[PDB]
Amino acid sequence: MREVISIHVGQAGVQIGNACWELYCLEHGIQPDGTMPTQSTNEGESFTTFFSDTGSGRYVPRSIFVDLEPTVVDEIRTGTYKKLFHPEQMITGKEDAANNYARGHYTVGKELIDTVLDRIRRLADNCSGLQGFFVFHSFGGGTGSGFTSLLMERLSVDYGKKSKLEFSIYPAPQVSTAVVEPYNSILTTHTTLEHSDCAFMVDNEAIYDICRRNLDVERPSYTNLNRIISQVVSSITASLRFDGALNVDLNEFQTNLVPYPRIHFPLAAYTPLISAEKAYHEALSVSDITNSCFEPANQMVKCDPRHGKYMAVCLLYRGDVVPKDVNTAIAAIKTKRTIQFVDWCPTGFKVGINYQPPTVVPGGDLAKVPRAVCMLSNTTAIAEAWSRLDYKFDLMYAKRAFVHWYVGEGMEEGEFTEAREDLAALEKDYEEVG
Amino acid sequence: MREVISIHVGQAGVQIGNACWELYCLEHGIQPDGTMPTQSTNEGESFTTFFSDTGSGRYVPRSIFVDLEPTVVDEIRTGTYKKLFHPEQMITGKEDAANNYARGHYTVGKELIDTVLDRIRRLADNCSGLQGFFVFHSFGGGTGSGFTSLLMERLSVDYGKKSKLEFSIYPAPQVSTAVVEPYNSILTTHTTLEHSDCAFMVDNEAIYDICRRNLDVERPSYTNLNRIISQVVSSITASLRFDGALNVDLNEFQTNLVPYPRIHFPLAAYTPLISAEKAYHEALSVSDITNSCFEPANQMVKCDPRHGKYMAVCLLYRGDVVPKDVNTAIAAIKTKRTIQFVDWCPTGFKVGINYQPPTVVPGGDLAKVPRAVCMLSNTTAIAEAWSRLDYKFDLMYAKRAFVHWYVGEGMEEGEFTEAREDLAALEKDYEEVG
Amino acid sequence: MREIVHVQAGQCGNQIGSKFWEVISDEHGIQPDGTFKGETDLQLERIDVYYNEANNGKYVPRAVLVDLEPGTMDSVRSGPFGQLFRPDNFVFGQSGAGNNWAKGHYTEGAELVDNVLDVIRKEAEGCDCLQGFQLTHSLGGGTGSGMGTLLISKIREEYPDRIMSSFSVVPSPKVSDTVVEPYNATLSVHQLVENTDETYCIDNEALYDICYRTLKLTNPTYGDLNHLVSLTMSGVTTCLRFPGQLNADLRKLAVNMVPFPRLHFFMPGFAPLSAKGTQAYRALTVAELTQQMFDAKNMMAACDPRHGRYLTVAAMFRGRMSMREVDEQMLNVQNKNSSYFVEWIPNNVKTAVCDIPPRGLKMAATFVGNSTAIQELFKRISEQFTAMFRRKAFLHWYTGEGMDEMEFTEAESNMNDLISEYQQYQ
Ligand SMILES: Nc1nc2c(ncn2[C@@H]2O[C@H](COP(=O)(O)OP(=O)(O)OP(=O)(O)O)[C@@H](O)[C@H]2O)c(=O)[nH]1
Ligand SMILES: Nc1nc2c(ncn2[C@@H]2O[C@H](COP(=O)(O)OP(=O)(O)OP(=O)(O)O)[C@@H](O)[C@H]2O)c(=O)[nH]1
Ligand SMILES: Nc1nc2c(ncn2[C@@H]2O[C@H](COP(=O)(O)OP(=O)(O)O)[C@@H](O)[C@H]2O)c(=O)[nH]1
Repeated sequence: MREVISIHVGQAGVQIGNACWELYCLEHGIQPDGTMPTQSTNEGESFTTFFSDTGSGRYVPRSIFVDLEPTVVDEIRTGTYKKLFHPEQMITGKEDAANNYARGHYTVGKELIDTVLDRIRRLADNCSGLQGFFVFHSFGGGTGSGFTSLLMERLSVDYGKKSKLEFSIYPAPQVSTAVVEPYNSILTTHTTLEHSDCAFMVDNEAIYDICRRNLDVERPSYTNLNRIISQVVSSITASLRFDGALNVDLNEFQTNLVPYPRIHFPLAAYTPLISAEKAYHEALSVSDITNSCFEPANQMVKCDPRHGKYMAVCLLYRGDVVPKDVNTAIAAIKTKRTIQFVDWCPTGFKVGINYQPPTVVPGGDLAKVPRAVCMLSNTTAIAEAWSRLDYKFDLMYAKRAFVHWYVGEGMEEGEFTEAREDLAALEKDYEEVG
Repeated sequence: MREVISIHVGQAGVQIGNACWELYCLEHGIQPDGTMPTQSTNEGESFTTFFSDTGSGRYVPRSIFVDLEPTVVDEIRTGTYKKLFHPEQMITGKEDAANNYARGHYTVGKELIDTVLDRIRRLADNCSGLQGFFVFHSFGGGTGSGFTSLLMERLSVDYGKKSKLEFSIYPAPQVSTAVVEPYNSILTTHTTLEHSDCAFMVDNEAIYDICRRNLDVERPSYTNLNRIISQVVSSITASLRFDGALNVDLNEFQTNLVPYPRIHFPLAAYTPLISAEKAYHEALSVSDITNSCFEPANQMVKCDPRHGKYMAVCLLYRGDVVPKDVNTAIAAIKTKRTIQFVDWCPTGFKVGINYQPPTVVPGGDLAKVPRAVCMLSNTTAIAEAWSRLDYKFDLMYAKRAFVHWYVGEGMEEGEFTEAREDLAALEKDYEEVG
Repeated sequence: MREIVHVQAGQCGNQIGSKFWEVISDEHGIQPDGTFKGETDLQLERIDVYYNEANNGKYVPRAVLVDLEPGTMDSVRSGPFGQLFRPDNFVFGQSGAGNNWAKGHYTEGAELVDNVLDVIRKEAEGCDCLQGFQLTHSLGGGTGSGMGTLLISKIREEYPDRIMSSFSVVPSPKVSDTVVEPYNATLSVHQLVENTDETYCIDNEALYDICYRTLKLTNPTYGDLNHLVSLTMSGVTTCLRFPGQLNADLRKLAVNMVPFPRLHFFMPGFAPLSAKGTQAYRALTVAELTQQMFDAKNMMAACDPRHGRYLTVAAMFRGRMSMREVDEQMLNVQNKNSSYFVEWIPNNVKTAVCDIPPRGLKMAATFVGNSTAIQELFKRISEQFTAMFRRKAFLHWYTGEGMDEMEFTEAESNMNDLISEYQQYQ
């Protein structure tokens, strides 16, 4: 049937995948050792998109772990989730690229790219309904940028027509770690425009704002930030892993949300995202959280949504939701005038309601709420998020700082110049279409 | 249906609200933890004006607690009534204004006014029958005067036509605490004439006179004074919370009792207000307590009602009262001639009789009496209560004492002069209409 | 056939009918389910006039229930005979008039008038030929005196032909009930003298004086005061619902009485009226029931009958009676009380006798009179109306709604011409 493959490249690929595949074992009733208990067969209704069958219910994830460094991969090969994954699906590196492009685009990647594309083809030949790709990466990583652009340069030659999905983290304009992240974000945007269907972005700080105010988590780290992103990942798959009245597959997401083949970069949002106590004193209706979707304390990228112009807003609901107030509240959004559209698209809405409510992680900070919304809103606030990063790249480039690492690794300096004219017209097209 | 929101600003807003919402849990049968017992559903007949429903009978009060100081708010967050209220409805301050206008009108208020007006709008959008506002404040408070005038300056922009009600304490001409209370009472009268439908006043001493003589409470404090005021609050709501033969809503109160849009300041009275023993040796009829309404030992503001001229006297009865002797006793009041009217208003009477008698507080000092009257009497004795306070304000202003706190906090001294000409013609209009 | 709807608006008229439909239910032998349990078909052969039978005999009353709030809806709905009314008619708003005429007329009543206008249309489309409307509301309050005022101004656009019964309570000279009570009177009667055919000025004050002396009841329940309003209205329409030796419809009650197109302001009367223990000690003769009808005690309004003149005497007698003793004594009152009549109108007595008494008696009398002492009802209110206009009080509750000052004075001139017309023939 339909079967979807996931690829995890970089350390952000490692631990986000350590949460998403951890979460899916809860939502299908699969024990982490590798087999299933017999009670979760009725829950296991069309789980075939990720898990091959082996011998007696033993379910390997159709997932590939790619890293140039063996350290964080051994965390998978130490914990409980060691026996779940397949060993020859784990392909490790030895020498690190250290957030450098040609160290991750030519040096260690080209010794390992031929090993992993076989493991792509070894697994994908079982498919008769191969839909899409979950590729997880960063923007400033050596293998996060240098290998990811090269990997998407090769799978479009192989499979082409079949879809792709990229999840990543938007680098914050104020608080971020690596100094080469303004460099590599221009590099990972250069040749991945042509080789990616859609790519999503989240902020470190925009997670933190709801963590401190609504979750009331005043000591967050990369443990709980992986759980919050994984709920957004799981809510997309709920249209596919279960039987809904009006649901949507991966080819349909890009068909609605891509108005032009270059501007295809929306973001995410999730609500209700609060702690376990505040849901007790409040009855969260449909009109409650849907109006909570379109306020700037709910976006997952810290920018100005009111200074952006909405073009195609996508909505996926979960839980037992009636469509009457849905057909009212989205109309009640249209009664408000602050939600600005473009003049040519009034019909940029998507309706999706699944029967299954989201189930929370065990021992987590969330609360069991029936209603939830995964808001996807492509807008022109991405252009205002382009200018904050195009300011960082050029001024460090003008003094030619940190160029002496990019030179000797098999890389040219004129490629920095061509990406400048490439990204200049990109943020222009938000204002040209808008 | 109809739904009324309460706002509590200042420390007088805190503990009076700690009595009124405490009393309403008794009169509807709601346990203070947040849920209801199933026995009190038949008693719970049209209780929807204050209590949203949540999950399973869990009833949050449509109430907002506003304070610049976190101390007395923590008393709510320590006692039994912590789990009843909603946490994001509690918005606290940190730095105190200390009975100063521009410290409560500009300094700490303008950092918190944008947080609370959202919580107004978050709750009021559930309403289809939004009637009025219970705003509780003082006259000499920093947030009692400076924030209250600013708050009513903004809700009339938002909602306008919908009604409002203010409860407050008249500052006594002899016994009062803060020296700036002659200053701030002129300030809270300045711009709240335009932005308030009606505002009520009570005296500290006029409570004490019935407490010592009739209640025989020779150690009263702010515990039992909150219970006596709350019975006057509850008797107005008995026209709305229950089903009466001839009852009255909040739009109708201002329609009867406001003859001119500036003179709209009546006061209250309650009878029978005695201890638990003296009701045993006495059969309190209708003609007993109605004649007790119009004697100067029963008014809730210590002034001269015989030197005032009654203009519109409002009467709300509670308990099983027949209308025959009602139509006799008010006529029997008219047989007496000491009750003076104005020449143009003989028809300034209001008739209201509810079936439910007032129920007394548990462990309190009152007695279960079927008959009770909440007398409202707008009169020209308010003008004699203006001259006792206009004498205090001007003479301390002439020496310019205590001006050196008002200067540097973002405030002008000519605003003191404009309020003098504003309050001079106000007390003139009692004699002009009269 | 001859079909009449009954419409209630305002808190007064909503609870008057709530006891009044019960007697109409009980005089014809039906149930809160509408199940006919009358033993004789005399209670069925004119059941159609106030009912529309549908789907196995659950008779629904031809009634419209309008309020500006859902407060009075559930009390009638959960109260007695709540299952009998059709839930299609439960049309209401969410405002409440707050005792304001221009809210009930211009601001809030203008919204809800469109919904029940089709409901007035709907039950009138399913009949062959309508007969007239009966309306219960208030003149003191704000809802019925503001919204039911405007309703008569749109019935004449639909039906400029039939009659309009506008039953409403009126202010009393002793104790006013509301503060804007002279404002709710002059502005209402301004529209009542334009397009109405009868009003029954019932004082709230004198109804206690009926109960205090005849009934001797120490505890007047509001179910019991409207119960005396209930038996008054059922005796008026006894001809259309019951046979007899002389039948007289509402138009015959109209055409016999009103002499000029303004003077149709009538007070009702009812006999016998007494307490429990005085049953056997008095006489149930024509002579004893006669002189009760012409006492100041039986004056349901608080106006003095020997301070006016009876123009048209309507005697709606109920029960098996001797016609000649009715013919005897109606002569004998004019041989006694010739000063108490208008002089130039001969034979002031109109007699209609149905041979069926109401339930609870053996012989009853339903009186409606036209005293010219009802001129003093509009004398006392025209001073109280002009008591507060001279100081321009409460103008910000009307002009703030958008009321004209000339709207007062145009009504004020037509109020004072009204008492000149009683003065014309007195
Ligand atoms: N929040 C979060 N961000 C991560 C995590 N792992 C990597 N990142 C992001 O990845 C960005 C840089 O990429 P890296 O993961 O450090 O390097 P890489 O992708 O493994 O590529 P190499 O340099 O070849 O090792 C940083 O800016 C981080 O924000 C993670 O576990 N949590
Ligand atoms: N009876 C009674 N009066 C109170 C109570 N709390 C405050 N007041 C009155 O409030 C008046 C002054 O206002 P405060 O409450 O002291 O100050 P505030 O309203 O909190 O405003 P800030 O100065 O900004 O703190 C005093 O004159 C008191 O009479 C109370 O609990 N009981
Ligand atoms: N007998 C009786 N009269 C009533 C009752 N309720 C109201 N009234 C009369 O109705 C008049 C008030 O009009 P009302 O409809 O209540 O005011 P509105 O709602 O603003 O129109 C008063 O004169 C009352 O005497 C009742 O239950 N019984």
